[PDB]
Amino acid sequence: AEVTQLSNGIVVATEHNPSAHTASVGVVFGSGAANENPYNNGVSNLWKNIFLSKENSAVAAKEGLALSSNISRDFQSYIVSSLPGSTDKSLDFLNQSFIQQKANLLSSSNFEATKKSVLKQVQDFEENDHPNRVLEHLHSTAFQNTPLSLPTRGTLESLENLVVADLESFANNHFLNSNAVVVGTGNIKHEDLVNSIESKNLSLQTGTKPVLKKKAAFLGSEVRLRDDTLPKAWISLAVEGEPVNSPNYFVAKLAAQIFGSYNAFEPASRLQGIKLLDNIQEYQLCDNFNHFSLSYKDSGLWGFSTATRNVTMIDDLIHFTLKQWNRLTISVTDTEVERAKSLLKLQLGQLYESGNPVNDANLLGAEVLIKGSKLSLGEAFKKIDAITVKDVKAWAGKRLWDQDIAIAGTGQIEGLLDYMRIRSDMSMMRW
Amino acid sequence: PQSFTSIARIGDYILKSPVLSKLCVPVANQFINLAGYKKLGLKFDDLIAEENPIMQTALRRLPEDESYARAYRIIRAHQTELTHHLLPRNEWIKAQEDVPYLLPYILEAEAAAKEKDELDNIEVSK
Amino acid sequence: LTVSARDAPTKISTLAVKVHGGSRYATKDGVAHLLNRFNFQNTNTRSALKLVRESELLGGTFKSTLDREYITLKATFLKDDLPYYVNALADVLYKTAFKPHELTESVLPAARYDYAVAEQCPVKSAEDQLYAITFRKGLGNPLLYDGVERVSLQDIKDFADKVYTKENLEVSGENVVEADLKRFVDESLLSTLPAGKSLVSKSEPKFFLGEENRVRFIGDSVAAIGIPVNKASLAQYEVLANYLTSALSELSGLISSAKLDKFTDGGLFTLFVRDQDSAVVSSNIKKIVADLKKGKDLSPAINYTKLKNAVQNESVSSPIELNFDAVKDFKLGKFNYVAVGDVSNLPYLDEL
Amino acid sequence: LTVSARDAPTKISTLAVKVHGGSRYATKDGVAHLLNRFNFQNTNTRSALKLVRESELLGGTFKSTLDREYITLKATFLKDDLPYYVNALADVLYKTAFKPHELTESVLPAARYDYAVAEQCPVKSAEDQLYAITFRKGLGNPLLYDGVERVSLQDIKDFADKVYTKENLEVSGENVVEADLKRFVDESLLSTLPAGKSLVSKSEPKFFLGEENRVRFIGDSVAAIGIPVNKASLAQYEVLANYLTSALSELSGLISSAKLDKFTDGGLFTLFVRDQDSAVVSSNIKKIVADLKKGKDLSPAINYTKLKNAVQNESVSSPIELNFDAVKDFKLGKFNYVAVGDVSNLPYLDEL
Amino acid sequence: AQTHALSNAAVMDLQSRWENMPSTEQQDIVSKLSERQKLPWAQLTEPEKQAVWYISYGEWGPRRPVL
Repeated sequence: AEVTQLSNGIVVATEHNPSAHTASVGVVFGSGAANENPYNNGVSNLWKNIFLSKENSAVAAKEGLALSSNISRDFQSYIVSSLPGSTDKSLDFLNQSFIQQKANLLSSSNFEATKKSVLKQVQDFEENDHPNRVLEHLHSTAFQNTPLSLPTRGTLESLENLVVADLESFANNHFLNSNAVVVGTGNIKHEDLVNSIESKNLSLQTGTKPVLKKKAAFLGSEVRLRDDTLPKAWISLAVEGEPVNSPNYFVAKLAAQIFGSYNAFEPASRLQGIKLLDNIQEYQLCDNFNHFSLSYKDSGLWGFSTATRNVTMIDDLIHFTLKQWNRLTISVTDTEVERAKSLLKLQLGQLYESGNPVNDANLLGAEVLIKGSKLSLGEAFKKIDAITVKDVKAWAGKRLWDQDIAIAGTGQIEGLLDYMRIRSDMSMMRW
Repeated sequence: PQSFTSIARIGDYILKSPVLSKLCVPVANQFINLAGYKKLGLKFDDLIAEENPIMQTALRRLPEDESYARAYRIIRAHQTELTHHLLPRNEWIKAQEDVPYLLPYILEAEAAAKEKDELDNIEVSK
Repeated sequence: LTVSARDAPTKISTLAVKVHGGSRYATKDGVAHLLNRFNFQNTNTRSALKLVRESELLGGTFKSTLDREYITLKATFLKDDLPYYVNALADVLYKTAFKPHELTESVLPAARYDYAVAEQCPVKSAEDQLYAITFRKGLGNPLLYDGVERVSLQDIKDFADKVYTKENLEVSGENVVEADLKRFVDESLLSTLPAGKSLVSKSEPKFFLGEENRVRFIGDSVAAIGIPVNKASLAQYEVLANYLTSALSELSGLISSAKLDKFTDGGLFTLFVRDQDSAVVSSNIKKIVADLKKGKDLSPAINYTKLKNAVQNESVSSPIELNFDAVKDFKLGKFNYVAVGDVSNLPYLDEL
Repeated sequence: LTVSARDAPTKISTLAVKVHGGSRYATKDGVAHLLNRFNFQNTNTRSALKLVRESELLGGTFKSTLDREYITLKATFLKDDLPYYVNALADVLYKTAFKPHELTESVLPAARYDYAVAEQCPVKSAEDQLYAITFRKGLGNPLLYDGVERVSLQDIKDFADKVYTKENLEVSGENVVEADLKRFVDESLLSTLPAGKSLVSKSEPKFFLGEENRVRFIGDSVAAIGIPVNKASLAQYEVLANYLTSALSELSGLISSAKLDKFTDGGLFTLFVRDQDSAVVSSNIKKIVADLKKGKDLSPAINYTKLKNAVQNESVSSPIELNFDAVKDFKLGKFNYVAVGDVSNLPYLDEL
Repeated sequence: AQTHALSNAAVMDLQSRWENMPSTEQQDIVSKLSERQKLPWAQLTEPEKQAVWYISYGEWGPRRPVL
């Protein structure tokens, strides 16, 4: 359904959809925040926020274009939403504003204003957004002293060393033709986008990007960011999960869906088909949990992230969640797997084919940057339907059963016991 | 068990006298250096046993930055003595850093409790 | 009973039954919120637990949504099992149990959580105050239930009988074959629903201008203006909202939010300025009101708001199909003003 | 430093130091309430426990009352120990401790209790609303601290240094030998207080008319009208308040309360109609405003209001000595209106 | 010669992170430092001097000891 073609310097990937009323043209680079040091960290975030500058966005809004960017760990995108008949203007803006004439966004008193903006923004993140910085500290300890631990937001003390030379060095090292995929979603045809890229000479640069000397290695550890003036106690907890283009990728997503997510105040999330709720609903152990399967190019995390005000019964919540995790290795039933297949099919169908062509562009650029081709959703649903109970048990015995966990928590986590007592729950004594 | 007002009274008498100061102050300085609580990162007002309502009152009345710093020094001393080492020599509490920070709060709560007891046991002169 | 669908070669279908039964038609304050929370509870045949645990194996979820005007009962699912969800939405609309233990255990704790969530945000409180002082008893009803008037179970049942009627709702399915959808809406309970009148009034909703309200709030301080707009002047305030949101406007740093709410008979342009200290909010909204009373040229924002309205409009089921071509100039006339927060340091209406 | 006393042949004297330092003169919201709750705490010399446990054995108590204008420090005692209480009020005014552990342990919980109690009553909520929309930043300050703006300990010390000044207070002793009181107020710390300026302005408080506020409240429903009045028109609204409270009116069965708050530069006449269900409040206050806009003969209530004014006026130390003789007729003009409670069924200002 | 200074994001703590810097960033830092060398050596900042010294004589590569 989607067409990818490698033109003479650059990779053009389009996903046409003639039912849509917008069209997004962008370029996705394959250097997210895993291509940083711990000292220039946040320079991808500064590049995002100077692509979304006021001086730069006024030029788009006069033409009728919308600017959207996104910073992930592997990739980063710079996508320009427009109307379907106005995509030559999108390519002209993406060419002039961001690729060629790059030294006008990087003027002083635009760099200074944006640096103050993301300093305020990252500090506002670090003081107020507690589940997401707990996932960030989970990455920072699960992958410590390795590329995949650097926060995509950037720290407050590495964003204060940053000058214009650092953004220029990140640009000349990572914004390359062998590193980019120019992406078109919405209702633009594949011949149309590649013709408009062959028409105006669209070249980023010619180099090859710096190879990271160390691959991402999971180190079982914990960080314990306790703060007793906070009302809840947020805690993420995860094992090393499967990377992208693993064979056990969809099995990892399925096993994340076996225990699903939860909201204790939505009365239809109470009635779900998860056996963990029979434990955690009686004394109201938590307010919400959600099991994720984060997959990156090198490694990834499989775990669950939760929040609770029942700060004296954290150990029952952790114990019951992990004794439910052992059931994947030993006694996962069939209807749990069929329920997880139906719900993972619904989740993946809502995720990939939603209404927004920006999110489709980010997903398309990531999947054809890492794999070189985007897997369609029919083949993905065939792969999900191929998963049996023995596949889930074998993946759980490989990845979950008696393996090193990574924990992270802030708030009132005095009720959280130490590492060895929690890691003793990853394997039971066969009862 | 010994009231802090009494320790302040005897110590102020020793410090205000010129002979007792120059005789007993170096003995106390060498006593504090031999006591070795500074090698664990503790100031002395972390060492006072808090399990009494005067000390609970003073610790409730401590301002928050001193409370967080005292919490870190206590946890750091617990981890240091767990590992059966000391802190490195740049992490030792300096002499000018070892200020009595809990002492005005202890002495004020002590004076309040002594005045409350004295008014509990008065005899009106009639 | 107006059924529509828009087919597509994808895998996920979303059915949506939209009833004109939101807070605007609420007889008591918050009875629409209690019915919206009462929607996907147990029926007379299938329980609420059996609905979730059957539809999870079939592969779809449910979501009842309360608007200012609509109650939207939405079902998102795998495409090849449409009639289960048509019959499920039919059972929800036709035969709900309405048990007192269901009121006191799930619906009222859920509504208390919803009111607590909306109470902690001062912008939602300012928007509800702005609605209640622009429109008094029509669209300015309370959105959520708070309990300032006792809404009993028979009130929720009577509102269900008033609202779930056959000329009051409209079935719309994104990524649904329309022939099979129109066949499956019949031979169901939507054809057995009563044919009550449509509650949509086609007249102008009788606004009031020059009103001001002040709420003391512990937290952030917002000051908000609100302009009731008619049907003819909907497009100009649409391009004004996307103008002040956009980077074309010098007021974009000062404005926390600016949006036009749209209905079939009018609308409300809301502008919110939110900060932590009240001197910042005072200086900001004085500058907004002054530089808007001085006229603005909204001709730059036309091509931008076409795209923004298209992005917003592909999600909804009934587009209004605005013009945006005859909009040239704006000049702020009369407007309603609310001030939530540190309310002794925020400006009043005559100081703007 | 105005010392006055009215001697009597009885056993109990009361001393009252009245500062012009109530909520009207508050710089932030609620500093006056926090200073009032900080009044009889410990000093630099005598503790607060020693104060109570000495004054009980001597035979008198203390009480600090916060008004809309004053802060009254009252002290009630057996007659033959007046210099103790003069020196105790002197110590409280001159040297209070203002300790941070006293702010967190006593003053803030006592003020939170006062605010919770006055929050539970919708009549005091409506009275505060009626003040705050008649006059805005002067008398329409909040009476009590609620925490919508951060009042710190240093702000209470600043407000106390501003307010506790020698030309700002007045010493008044009911049943006190006045020459002895003047000898005991001198040779004390009242004479060593700073001779600052008096905060009493002699101008009119810049009122506003036709304003309307609406506060949602779970419980009873009150609707309140309120008229700011000037110095020439104080007696008429006095005889009006005692007319509508009295049994001469036909509206006394409908009116929950009606009182005139007098000040040295004006007043506010506040009429509250309170009931459980909002339809009774609506019918009652529509009848009140209609039969007040139609004129009333306030001539019969004149001898009755001389009695009730003498009753109310013997307690206070500062009589205003109104006329009550030229008052004949009343007709309701413009007025400010607040509605608290079931606020979607209490009427608005247009419907009155 | 060159521009103002090597940034602290690209030169500070060069001892801890020389052997993990990729060879391209090593070569680019070495090139910019060699361009900074021709300026009068008062104008070099202290992390620049530490980076130049560790690049030439640090205990990496050929100066790595036996054990």
